[PDB]
Amino acid sequence: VPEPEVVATPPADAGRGLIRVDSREIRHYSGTRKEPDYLVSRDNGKTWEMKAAPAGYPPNYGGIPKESPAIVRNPLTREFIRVQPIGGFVFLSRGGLDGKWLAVTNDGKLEEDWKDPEKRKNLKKLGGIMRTPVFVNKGRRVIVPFHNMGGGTKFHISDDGGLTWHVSRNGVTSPRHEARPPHQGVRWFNNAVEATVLEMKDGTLWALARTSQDQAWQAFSKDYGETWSKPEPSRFFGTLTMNTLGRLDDGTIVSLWTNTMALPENATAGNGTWEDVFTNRDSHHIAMSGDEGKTWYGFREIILDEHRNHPGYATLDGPEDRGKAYSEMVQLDKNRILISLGQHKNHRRLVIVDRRWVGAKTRATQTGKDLDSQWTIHTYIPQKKGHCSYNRKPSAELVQDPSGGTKKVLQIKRLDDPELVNEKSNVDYRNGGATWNFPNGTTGLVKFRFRVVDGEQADDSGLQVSLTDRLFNACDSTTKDYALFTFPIRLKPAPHLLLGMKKVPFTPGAWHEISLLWQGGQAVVSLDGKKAGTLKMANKSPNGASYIHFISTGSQPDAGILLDTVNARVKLEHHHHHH
Ligand SMILES: [Cl-]
Ligand SMILES: [Cl-]
Ligand SMILES: [Cl-]
Ligand SMILES: [Cl-]
Ligand SMILES: [Cl-]
Ligand SMILES: [Cl-]
Ligand SMILES: [Cl-]
Ligand SMILES: [Cl-]
Ligand code: NI
Repeated sequence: VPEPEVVATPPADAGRGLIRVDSREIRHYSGTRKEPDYLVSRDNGKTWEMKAAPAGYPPNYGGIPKESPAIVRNPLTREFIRVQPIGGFVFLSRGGLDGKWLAVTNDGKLEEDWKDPEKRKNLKKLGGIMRTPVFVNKGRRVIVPFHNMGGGTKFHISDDGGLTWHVSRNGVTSPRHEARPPHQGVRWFNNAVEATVLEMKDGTLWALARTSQDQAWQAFSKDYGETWSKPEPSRFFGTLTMNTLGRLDDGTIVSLWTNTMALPENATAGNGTWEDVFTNRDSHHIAMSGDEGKTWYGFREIILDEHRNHPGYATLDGPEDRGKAYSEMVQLDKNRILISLGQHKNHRRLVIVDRRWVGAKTRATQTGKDLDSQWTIHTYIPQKKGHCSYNRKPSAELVQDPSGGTKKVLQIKRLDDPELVNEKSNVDYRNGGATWNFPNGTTGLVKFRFRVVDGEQADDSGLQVSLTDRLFNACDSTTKDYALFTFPIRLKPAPHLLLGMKKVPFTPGAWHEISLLWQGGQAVVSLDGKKAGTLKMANKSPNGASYIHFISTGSQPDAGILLDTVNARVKLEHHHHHH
């Protein structure tokens, strides 16, 4: 079934401003400080061009250049409410997007003459950084998540379509990060910020928020957002990146997020006041649920960042956030969803995704054919660039298959590259590696094909092979510490698999296939079609395995290994009562 298709670049960072006008027209508004404009599609999301908004559509009095205001349709009136990411006013439409707009006053009236700066002084100003207005309780209430970076998320609530407002009694919070190993310092503290909210079929609200932890945190409301439960970790991995929840016409829930694990903090990292560097925003993922979140499927990469391997990744526009974080979605038909995602004009995209692809149970790859589109292989030059970035290099390269043919295969080794080391930071990204996504499974079978490079190897040369539940950097040697299953291929004294205690030898100068068949807390490992050993689960997962990760283990420059094919098949383990 159709792979994700890039169709355009939105005129603002993703997360706000994407709105369906009618069955064929979809718009994405902008944060422009000049005359308002939007990107528009008149063929239900296929093709796009820029267009000026009419003079009755208000300028961005608040907000910022890189982000659109949020624009949300009131399901009862079919008019719209607009709020900014930060600052500005509350506008309500009369006659749709190209109709008359009115601004909400502090006393709960409507101002037609909002172009008058004096009259703008008695307009309602909702505080905090805001995300997306959401209509709940059969359209009778609208709530807007807002946060303070240190204080957490609460909700602006209106029961009269946006004329008058109050604040929730509480909201969502999440704990500070602790600099335990392998961290050498503290992650930027964000207290459950940038929430997305979904109304469940029974009326409960689910809030999912960005944190300093390894995963998003969540809380629930039984009173349409007045009060919220004690916050807890969610199942959606990711740190200092953003979540979006939505619902399709048939009731299926969609979760969009950046399913990554950042590199551990380095010795230069602070105490939570400010971040160091982002090493975790070069992907976006999708999962779906047909049973109000009791079970999930997919956890598929929508896209990898095209610039991820580039030594000039941050070189231009140093202060501006970039990558594939943030998203907003609009259903296009029964099977297809339009997603705006990412940050920075060179990185943000509009992508169409098919739910039947989300529900697929197999995937296969060959490094030489598929590196650019499907493989994460970047390492970082650990020298801070711009506000919070690192420039990159590919950590592995393609070489000729020594067997002959046209096949190109990926050489994964310990690099000799001083640019990948920072002694003061106390980090060393010279171990090359590679990681690849597949549909999530609590049970499955993954096979890969590898060969020892005919060259000098160090005493600890080899490959650590891990099944994981999010995308770990190619150069992250700590992946094995978070892995669901992990084991080393060791090259010295002679080549062998270490499967706990058991050494399983294999020949140099030849291709070998390894299989990993996992189910529950065990994986059976096979070598060239013969059972070789068993691995105990190293870490539990709320979801299952959706990545395989391969990283070199050598501590001195070496020749390493070659990686050819990978394939995966996972199974549905259906709900039943025999437990
Ligand atoms: Cl303002
Ligand atoms: Cl505004
Ligand atoms: Cl409020
Ligand atoms: Cl302790
Ligand atoms: Cl849930
Ligand atoms: Cl590339
Ligand atoms: Cl550079
Ligand atoms: Cl910034
Ligand atoms: Ni910053």
